[PDB]
Amino acid sequence: KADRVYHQLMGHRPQLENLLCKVNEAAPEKPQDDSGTAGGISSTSASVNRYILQL
Amino acid sequence: DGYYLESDPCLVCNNPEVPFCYIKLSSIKVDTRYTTTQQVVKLIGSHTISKVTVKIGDLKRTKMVRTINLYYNNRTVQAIVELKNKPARWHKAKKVQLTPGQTEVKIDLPLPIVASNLMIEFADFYENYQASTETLQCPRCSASVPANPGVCGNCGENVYQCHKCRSINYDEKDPFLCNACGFCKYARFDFMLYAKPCCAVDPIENEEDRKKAVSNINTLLDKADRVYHQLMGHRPQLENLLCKVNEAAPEKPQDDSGTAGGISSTSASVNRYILQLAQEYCGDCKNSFDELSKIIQKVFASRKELLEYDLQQREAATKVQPTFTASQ
Amino acid sequence: FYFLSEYLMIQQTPFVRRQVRKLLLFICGSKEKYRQLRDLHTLDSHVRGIKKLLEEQGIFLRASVVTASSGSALQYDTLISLMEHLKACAEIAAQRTINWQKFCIKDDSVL
Amino acid sequence: QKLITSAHWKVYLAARGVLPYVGNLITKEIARLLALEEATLSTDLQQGYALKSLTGLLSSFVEVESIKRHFKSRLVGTVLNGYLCLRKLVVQRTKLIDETQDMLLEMLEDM
Ligand SMILES: [Zn+2]
Ligand SMILES: [Zn+2]
Ligand SMILES: [Zn+2]
Repeated sequence: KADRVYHQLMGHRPQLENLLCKVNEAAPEKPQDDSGTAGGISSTSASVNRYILQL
Repeated sequence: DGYYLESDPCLVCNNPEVPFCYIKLSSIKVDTRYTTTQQVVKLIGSHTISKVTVKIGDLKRTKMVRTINLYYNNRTVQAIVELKNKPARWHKAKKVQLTPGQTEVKIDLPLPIVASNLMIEFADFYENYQASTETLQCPRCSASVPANPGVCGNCGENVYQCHKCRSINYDEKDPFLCNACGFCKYARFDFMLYAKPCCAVDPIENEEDRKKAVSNINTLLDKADRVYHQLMGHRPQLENLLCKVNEAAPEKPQDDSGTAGGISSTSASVNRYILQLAQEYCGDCKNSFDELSKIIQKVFASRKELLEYDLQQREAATKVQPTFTASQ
Repeated sequence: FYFLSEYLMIQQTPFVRRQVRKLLLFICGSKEKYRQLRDLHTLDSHVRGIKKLLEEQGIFLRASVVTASSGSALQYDTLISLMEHLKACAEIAAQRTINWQKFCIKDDSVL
Repeated sequence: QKLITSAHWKVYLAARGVLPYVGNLITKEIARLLALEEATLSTDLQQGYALKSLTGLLSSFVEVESIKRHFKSRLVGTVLNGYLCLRKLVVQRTKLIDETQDMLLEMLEDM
């Protein structure tokens, strides 16, 4: 069970790295409208970069 | 999206191309009065209107609309009753003719109108004449009632009362609209305005309005000064939040006893300085900047109207170029 | 041809126009030509209407140059009539383009 | 204003010629507003902060009797010109401009 959870944690590692790169770019991710049934994240909170949000 | 902390907001970045939209008239009415043929409405604010669509439901063949007149003005009034019986205060936008039994009317305006008030007039009818001589039936007790005076001899009910509000019209026994509540027994009318929420100021007539307009401009300028202070008042706090985030300190999420605020685990995870900055700028600075931009646009409209009035007066007092687009 | 086109232009004639239309296209001999003459007259009439409407308001066409003796802005109803005529011309030009092009090569000022 | 709160240093600066300098600055600012008055209708929230502050400085200097005595004849012209040019403002007239015009009126009446 431990090898499996370790792999899960190490499996999230790459995702963290990519999200960090996209944050490192410091690109202005102007809030994108929720075309699909995305969560009505409060505007005050939605403000935080979606890159930072996912991270 | 926008830079909310900007002095003398750009008339380009801030001012967008407001789009026209199929707004239900019912959603933007704040006051309504009626005559027997007119619906007179105050809007929640000034709107630029390009089209009006009229839908007609529950149509009765006994009396059908033949002519609709659309009127407007951009006068600021406290209550629409001030304009109800004042025909000289209305501008005619369009006259349209209907065929018998037509259930939809599209009124395309040749130029958009700026209006804070509308008047829709049912001006002519394809009335189908019937035998009104026949004794009417009492709506309460079904007894026969003579058409004159139209009062039931058994229960005292008036057969000409409005079915909706029970008001009686003294001058017209069979009005197209109830002058008290706008009820029409001949049809139901829905109005869809292809317009946009573009605020504007009332026209100026004489010094009464010119001095009044200048006072309004001064008040709005004082308001902008106040909202300016609020917007720039956040600037220092925003700079503080920026410095704090730049420190990039590992401040572990603090479990505040007060959990009334809807703080999600992810949000709690997000840096509080980051969260404080997001609330201060995207929330507070953006609200203050939106208020200031609205006030600035209204002030610009008042100045522009004042400028035009002054030019007209001088134009007459005096008694230009092909590239006149440069001017005005 | 001009008289028959003016009879068509008469809205007071909703049935007489139909008879005049048949006579006008008959005198023309070709529907294509008939439409060309009718469109040219309609555009010319709307153009002179705009010209005189701006003359009376104060926008004067002097040597194909617009002069505005009066400044400020134009009346809303003047813009309404202007838009009626210009929408008529736009309908003519978009529905039938060649007519408009030749009318404006005939009257350069218009352009 | 804190450094010159004493009439001692106000008189010293007046001797050096600060009053003509501030008068010329007020005149230049009012001329710039006039120049903008006939230009685009650019609304400014602080429009007139420099003008109001310069007029406040001039009023603070005038609030000393000796400087008033020695500079009434030299300041009357610039105060008259400034007040007259400020009265021309209609579209760009800001609350701060109104306060400046009131201060200039008070200074003129005092002069
Ligand atoms: Zn801008
Ligand atoms: Zn009865
Ligand atoms: Zn009623």
